[PDB]
Amino acid sequence: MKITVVDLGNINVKYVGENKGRFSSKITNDYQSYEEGFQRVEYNGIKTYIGVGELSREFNKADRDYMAQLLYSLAKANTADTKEINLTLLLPIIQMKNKTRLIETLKGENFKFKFNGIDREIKINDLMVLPEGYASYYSLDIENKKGDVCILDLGSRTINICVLENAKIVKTNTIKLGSFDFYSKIKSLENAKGEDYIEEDIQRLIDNGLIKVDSKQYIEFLSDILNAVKPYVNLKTYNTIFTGGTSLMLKEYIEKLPLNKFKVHPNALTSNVDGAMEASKKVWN
Amino acid sequence: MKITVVDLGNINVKYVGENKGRFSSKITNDYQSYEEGFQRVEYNGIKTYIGVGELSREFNKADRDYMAQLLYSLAKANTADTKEINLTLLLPIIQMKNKTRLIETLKGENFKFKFNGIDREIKINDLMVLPEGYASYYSLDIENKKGDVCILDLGSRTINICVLENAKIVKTNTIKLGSFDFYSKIKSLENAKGEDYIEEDIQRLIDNGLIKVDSKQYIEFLSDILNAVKPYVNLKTYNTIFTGGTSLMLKEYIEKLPLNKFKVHPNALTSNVDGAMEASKKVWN
Amino acid sequence: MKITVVDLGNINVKYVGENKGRFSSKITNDYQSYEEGFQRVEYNGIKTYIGVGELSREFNKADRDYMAQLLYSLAKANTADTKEINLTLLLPIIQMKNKTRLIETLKGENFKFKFNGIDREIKINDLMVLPEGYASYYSLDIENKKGDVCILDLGSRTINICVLENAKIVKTNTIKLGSFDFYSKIKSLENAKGEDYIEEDIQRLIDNGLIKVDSKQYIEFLSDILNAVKPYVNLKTYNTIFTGGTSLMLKEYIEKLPLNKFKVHPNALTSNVDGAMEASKKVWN
Amino acid sequence: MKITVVDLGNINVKYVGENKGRFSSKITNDYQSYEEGFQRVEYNGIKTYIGVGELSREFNKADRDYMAQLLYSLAKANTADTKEINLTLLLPIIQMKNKTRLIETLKGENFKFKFNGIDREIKINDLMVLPEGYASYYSLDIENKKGDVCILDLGSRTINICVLENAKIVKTNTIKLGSFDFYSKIKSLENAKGEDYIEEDIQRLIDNGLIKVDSKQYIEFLSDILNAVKPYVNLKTYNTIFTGGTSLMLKEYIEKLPLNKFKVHPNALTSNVDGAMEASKKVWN
Amino acid sequence: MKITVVDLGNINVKYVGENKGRFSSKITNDYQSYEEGFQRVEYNGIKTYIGVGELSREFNKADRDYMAQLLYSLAKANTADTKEINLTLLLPIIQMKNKTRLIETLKGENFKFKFNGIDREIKINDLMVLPEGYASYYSLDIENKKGDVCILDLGSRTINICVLENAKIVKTNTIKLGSFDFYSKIKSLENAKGEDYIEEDIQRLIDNGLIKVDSKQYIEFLSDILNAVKPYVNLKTYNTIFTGGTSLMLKEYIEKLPLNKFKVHPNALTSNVDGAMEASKKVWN
Ligand SMILES: Nc1nc2c(ncn2[C@@H]2O[C@H](COP(=O)(O)OP(=O)(O)OP(=O)(O)O)[C@@H](O)[C@H]2O)c(=O)[nH]1
Ligand SMILES: Nc1nc2c(ncn2[C@@H]2O[C@H](COP(=O)(O)OP(=O)(O)OP(=O)(O)O)[C@@H](O)[C@H]2O)c(=O)[nH]1
Ligand SMILES: Nc1nc2c(ncn2[C@@H]2O[C@H](COP(=O)(O)OP(=O)(O)OP(=O)(O)O)[C@@H](O)[C@H]2O)c(=O)[nH]1
Ligand SMILES: Nc1nc2c(ncn2[C@@H]2O[C@H](COP(=O)(O)OP(=O)(O)OP(=O)(O)O)[C@@H](O)[C@H]2O)c(=O)[nH]1
Ligand SMILES: Nc1nc2c(ncn2[C@@H]2O[C@H](COP(=O)(O)OP(=O)(O)OP(=O)(O)O)[C@@H](O)[C@H]2O)c(=O)[nH]1
Repeated sequence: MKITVVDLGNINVKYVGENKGRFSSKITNDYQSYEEGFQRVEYNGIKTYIGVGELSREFNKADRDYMAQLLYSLAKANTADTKEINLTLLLPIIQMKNKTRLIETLKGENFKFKFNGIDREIKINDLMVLPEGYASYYSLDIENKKGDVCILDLGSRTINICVLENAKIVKTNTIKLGSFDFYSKIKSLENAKGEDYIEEDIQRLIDNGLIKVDSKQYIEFLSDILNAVKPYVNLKTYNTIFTGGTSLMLKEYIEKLPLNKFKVHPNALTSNVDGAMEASKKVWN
Repeated sequence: MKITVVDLGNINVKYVGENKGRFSSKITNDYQSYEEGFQRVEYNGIKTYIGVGELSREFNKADRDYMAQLLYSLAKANTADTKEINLTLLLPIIQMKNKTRLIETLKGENFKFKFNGIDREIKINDLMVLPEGYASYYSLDIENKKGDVCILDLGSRTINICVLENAKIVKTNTIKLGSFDFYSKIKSLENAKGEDYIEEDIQRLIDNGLIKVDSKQYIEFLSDILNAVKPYVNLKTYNTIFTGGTSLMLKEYIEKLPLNKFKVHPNALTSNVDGAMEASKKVWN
Repeated sequence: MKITVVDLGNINVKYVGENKGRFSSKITNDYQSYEEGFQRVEYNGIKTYIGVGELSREFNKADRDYMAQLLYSLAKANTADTKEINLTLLLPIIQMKNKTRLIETLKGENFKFKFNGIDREIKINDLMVLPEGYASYYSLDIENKKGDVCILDLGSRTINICVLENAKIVKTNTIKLGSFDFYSKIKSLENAKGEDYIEEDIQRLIDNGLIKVDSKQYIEFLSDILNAVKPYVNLKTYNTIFTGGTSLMLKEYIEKLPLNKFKVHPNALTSNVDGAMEASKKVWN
Repeated sequence: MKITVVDLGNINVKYVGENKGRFSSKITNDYQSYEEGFQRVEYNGIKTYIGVGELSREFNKADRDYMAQLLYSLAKANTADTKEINLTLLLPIIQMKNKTRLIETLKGENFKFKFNGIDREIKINDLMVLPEGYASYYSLDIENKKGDVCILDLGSRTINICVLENAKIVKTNTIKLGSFDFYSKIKSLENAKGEDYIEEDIQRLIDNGLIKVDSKQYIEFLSDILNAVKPYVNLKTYNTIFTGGTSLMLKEYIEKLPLNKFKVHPNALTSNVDGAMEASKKVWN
Repeated sequence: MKITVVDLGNINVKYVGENKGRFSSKITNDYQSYEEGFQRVEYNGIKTYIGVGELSREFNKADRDYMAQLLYSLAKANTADTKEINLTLLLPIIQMKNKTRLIETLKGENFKFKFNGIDREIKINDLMVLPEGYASYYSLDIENKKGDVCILDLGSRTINICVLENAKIVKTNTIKLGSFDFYSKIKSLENAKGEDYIEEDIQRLIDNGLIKVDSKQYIEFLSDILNAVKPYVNLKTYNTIFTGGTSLMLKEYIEKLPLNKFKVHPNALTSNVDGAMEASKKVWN
């Protein structure tokens, strides 16, 4: 019956199933006093509280206590009393160097937890994993897949690039770059003011406008990434579909690019799962 | 029907219900001669007289004979012949490590007393507890909750800090510091004069002016607390709402701070209960 | 209509009503020959003669045949043909451990007597009792009650201490010490001369100067009492109002004290009743 | 040469030196007629008679005319013609807030008296003070000090608690509770019979059996104290050595407790001084 | 002249200088009555008592009142009248994110204190800081540094890992894991018995044997940590030198491991400072 996609993302984690949505990738298993005021889950001796704590730009998100979080995300797309579901997962392209163990450490198994006191264990019917960013391919319609295209997922730490022909990949790339390197470059001198701010809290302070950043620096980042991608791809060729949340940093300037064929996908951040679902049906149905 | 908040505070206890107000947290069950000249209550073998005696900076205010006092406070916000009320209580953030027992030692139970000869037992409809200092959150209007803020309760022994985003907490802290450590630092040398005075009676002697204290020492305390809070919070960020009575020590200098967005809440001392009441309705109504 | 205060004092008893004054607390129901030359009253089989006899420093002045005396005192403040009056009484702080019975043994009752042949019984409208020494509080004006003060009744056997804030008590104490312990300490060696004199007749012999006492011994007593009171009160704080007759032993040296704010109340001996009357009106009016 | 411990206790005072023993803590300097029939001592204008009078549950036993008594106790452990001895004293844990003055008001000084006409002044070689209740520690043998223990002095007004590891303290506590609060709770209704009896004379009437008390009320007191001590100590841990005279109220039920390791020390009342003596040697020898 | 290493450790703090040793990291500036019975120091308004109180697993040990403690530790390795010494300090690897301020808040400065009344201020000649755990490197002899090795400091909250080639680091890691997570996992169900015990007091109760723990659970913890470390290091490679006190939890099973080359360093707990001293000489000499 039931199908689910959980995408682990860069800044957020992502659930779609009986319910849809996402939430922050931040994790705390560090100090904890007010159990009742925070989302919480305990499993196999790991007690974690969801959407707050430490994130520290680390690799191995698929091994460092994300389990709880992942389970939580599945509970988000699922009901509070679920026991069996079929699983589509995703990981960024490069990180797939860790697929195997994960799969057999999860495949068709049941896992416990305490979350918020609901405290139930859930079995999974089957796991099938896709490259994060790539799955947007299937969300594409033949309106552009009939021609060569470029799935271009601007994630906050990353840019994942899938250069595709009609009904097939042509090339792939991924460079750990994105809005964080911009935040850090901006902080290299804005924090040198004598101010205590970081790339982690920066986006909030621009959201409220307590501090602001020049647009031409956004343009500098755009130019840098364009220069980086030139050797592999001719962006004018391979009509480019921008996905991920970092595309929403810059849609305003991306639309201003001199390129011939491109577009920031509506709900660009969530498009990849939208295609991962075409794939999900193609397996289960 | 009826709702009540009793906040146990640092120096005072706090009642709001059929009646509103507060009174000193001082307790005597030590010598007692003139029963008629003091507020008095006896319950379960504990005879206590209200607003005078020993306070001694002790933890466990929620276990050391405060019962009588607490009951008294409820009688203050209530009529003299009450028998059933619904209870919202509060405790400082850290002290919640003692919630559980208290709740089930009180939940939906009836308790006796002798107070001043009125000598009635009263049932409670339900208890629901909030972190003291945090509840000011709800007293906030969207005029500032729409932006990230910092509930900053300067209590006499404590500073409780709740760093909040729009409609949610971001971080929390609490350091047992306040006007008492200032009194003690001042007494470390002013009492070294060869004078018999203490942090307990000091505030009275400055109220009458029998002895006075330099303002720059208030500024030293302000600088010390600001240095203490720096690692967690950027005070310029998270527009700071000062609450509690110790904020009334220093409003005159707090307004002089170089911060961008801040304010000493009107009735800052009582704001936390004012929000605890938004919460009270959100449960009962 | 009518109000009366009878204060039982240490050495004297005290009447104010239709008439004002006081007289010695000495009692004789021991030998009696010349009925006509002494004040006399018989009631309920107790025949007593007023202002002479035995006093012997005994407690329970409110149970040992003072009745006659008390009645006499009421007759002093009253007319010789009185039948109904409203009663304010007073007892020293500690002695209130005996209030209850007295009250209901007197409340709203009529009592007979023979005094000097006038031999009438009188009803009392109501009794209301105050701590002797404390009532001086009400005789105070806002000129000093606006600040923290100390009602300090030096009675001959006692020092009663009421430490007050604005419009309320802060602490209380009472130590059975006074000019008698000075007389006894002086007699411990002056009577050791081989001389037949006692603390009872001593004050007369210094009044006529037949024997005299060094002032520095008065100062020794002052220093001793000051050392005794130190743990409870900072005399420089709580502006001290001296009351009672033993304050008139030492006014000359009390004015010489190094204290910041103090005063021997004019008519210090009678001030306590002067305030007991503010209280009397506050009940009856 | 000579060593002495005088322990001031709750109900009794305690002397060990050239002689050993104890006697009641009751004091009278109030009326006195038959000098010859009572133990008596006069010093510095204070005339007192030993083991009878007023006790009134008051703090400051180390300032309120105990001097005479204390001297008497030293005379008890000493000969009738002593002039120089070395002093170990003790006070309850909390009361040590008064150490300093006492020490320098006594240290290496000579003090007079009249006692019973022996009327000699005695010098003291040195004072060294220990927490009453704690000194039982040293009376312990390595048979249990090798393991963590709990010196548990049940004094009549108090329970003093010293939680110790091997050769060191771990925690301490003291709550003014004991057999008096039981007497008062029992009197709250047994005296409400319409009977004239008090906690002061109660123990005698149960000693002669003129009135008796249910054992289950002893058990109620035991349960109350056990509930009180739970937050600090796990009684099963820290093998508990009961000391003081109130432990002799209940040894019969203490032995019935479900605890794993505990014992009422033989001569439990006097054990603390027995250890204070190990300490005494460790100073003098 | 003089050199000192103070290592702040996980459970203890560590001093070597004119004197050597360590003591508990526990801190109390909370209630304090018996000043004389506890180690004590006051500096800049902070009064602290050493080796007892609150520890609460908190970060920022290098900012939360450890100053006093740190000073105390220096006094431990130093004489009681020291005024100038050269400083080598250490902090855990991760915590170095706080180096800078500490250094310049201490570098070449003089600091006061009251400790136990010795109450002297001491200057420091220079500070130089090393990663705790890493310094064991220098304590190594060429007998194993000639080959690739792994400094493996099992601290109670932590495992610090320094993977080294000949005369140089190859990689580093640190995971906040250790005997505490074992205590907490054991308490998750052993305290669920209905028993009042915690990870803080657990080790004592196993030291005295009042409660005991299965060895296979130690083996479970060992297996968990080994699984955790696999991605970074091949333990068979990089001959592993176990250091810290948590290595002394398990030496008995560590020796049983199937590894080819490893050893629990003699005085494993103190080895890191032993190498920090090779470094100390390499600076000063
Ligand atoms: N301006 C704007 N930025 C957004 C929005 N949603 C997400 N983002 C940005 O997305 C960035 C986070 O990384 P992403 O670009 O989303 O990369 P990702 O792999 O999709 O990571 P996930 O968000 O977890 O799916 C942050 O810089 C966000 O500010 C949005 O609605 N508006
Ligand atoms: N100057 C001034 N200080 C006040 C006033 N009201 C309360 N305070 C101060 O408040 C301090 C007591 O602790 P609080 O700051 O009130 O902390 P709290 O947790 O709110 O404790 P509670 O007063 O019981 O609610 C004392 O130092 C008081 O002087 C006021 O109206 N004026
Ligand atoms: N020198 C002097 N002493 C007075 C005078 N009036 C009363 N006394 C003293 O008062 C002492 C008696 O005890 P009080 O001090 O009056 O104590 P009290 O509780 O007020 O007792 P009462 O006199 O009955 O009201 C005696 O030592 C008197 O000498 C006075 O006018 N001059
Ligand atoms: N049943 C019984 N009770 C005793 C005995 N000796 C002392 N007590 C009790 O001890 C209580 C008095 O207080 P304690 O428990 O002795 O406390 P303390 O601090 O040791 O006071 P001291 O007796 O002066 O040393 C009273 O309730 C006595 O009844 C005894 O031999 N038998
Ligand atoms: N069994 C045993 N354990 C020890 C010994 N010494 C220290 N420990 C353990 O060490 C642990 C505390 O943390 P450590 O492993 O020492 O970590 P650390 O960073 O070295 O902290 P410090 O002890 O302060 O140096 C506790 O679990 C102790 O039981 C010992 O001699 N025997």
